Amino acid sequence: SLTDAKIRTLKPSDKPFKVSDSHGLYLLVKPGGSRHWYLKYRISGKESRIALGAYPAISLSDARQQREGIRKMLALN
Amino acid sequence: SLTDAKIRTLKPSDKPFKVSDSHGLYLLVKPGGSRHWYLKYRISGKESRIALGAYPAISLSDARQQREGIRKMLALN
Ligand code: NA
Ligand code: NA
Repeated sequence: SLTDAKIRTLKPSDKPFKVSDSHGLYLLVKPGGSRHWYLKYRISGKESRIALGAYPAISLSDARQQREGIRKMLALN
Repeated sequence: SLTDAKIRTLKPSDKPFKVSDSHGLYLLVKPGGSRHWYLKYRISGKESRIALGAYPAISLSDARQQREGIRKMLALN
């Protein structure tokens, strides 16, 4: 799981990487400095992702709420 | 659009009613006192809704973030 302090301690490296919160939500951190939220989802054997916005404009708390909304929608079905 | 003050000023009446924020999000207020968030959505001519949680456990700000996540998911397609 993430905390804001854990996120802020992260630094861009020489390769993109993801840090997971839970339930499909992750932050993608790129070498150029981008930090962007994504939610991954799987439907009939195919996995895709949707962008939820840049951090810190979208906070960890915000991203989590977006995830909770999306999970309720994905529940169908 | 809603504000928390506008919501708190609402009172249960003798009939259920909805107050809209925007973009499908509304609060359903029932005579027995329930205040619950829903998001309505329309796909190929059919409209349904999903519950997003009880107010005030789910704040207006939270409901809005849930809506923003869901709208990104509905965008497909
Ligand atoms: Na990186
Ligand atoms: Na009412």
